[PDB]
Amino acid sequence: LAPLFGLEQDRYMTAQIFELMGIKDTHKYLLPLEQYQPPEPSPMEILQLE
Amino acid sequence: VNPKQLPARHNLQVVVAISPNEKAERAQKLISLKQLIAADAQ
Amino acid sequence: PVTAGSSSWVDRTVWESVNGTLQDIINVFCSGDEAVTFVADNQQDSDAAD
Repeated sequence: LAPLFGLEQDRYMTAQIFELMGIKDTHKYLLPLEQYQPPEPSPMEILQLE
Repeated sequence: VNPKQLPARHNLQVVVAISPNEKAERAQKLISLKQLIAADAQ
Repeated sequence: PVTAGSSSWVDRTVWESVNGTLQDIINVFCSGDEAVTFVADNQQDSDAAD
């Protein structure tokens, strides 16, 4: 079921849990998915592919 | 702080009778959540 | 004191119950360092709760 349980579903689950316990989730490191740019790959996998 | 910028009571629930130690309680919850978010990399 | 020889020693009972209720009342509301704390239902209005 992981292929369907992507990132946004996990984020919504964690956000619901927080709302149940701690409301303001944006106050800190966790970022709204709308402005989450993808990670920048590192040179390690690049040189390994090379 | 603009007064017009604030919401209305329709979307503001209120709570009373808060224990002093509740802060610490929250802290515990937080660190618990921390562990959780540490286990999931997505 | 209807009469001197009666020595009508009063029984302070209302005061007793008043205090017995007031102590619990203050232990309910004024026990915490804070009075109340607003809580919202969405993240779009959580910045105003605190």
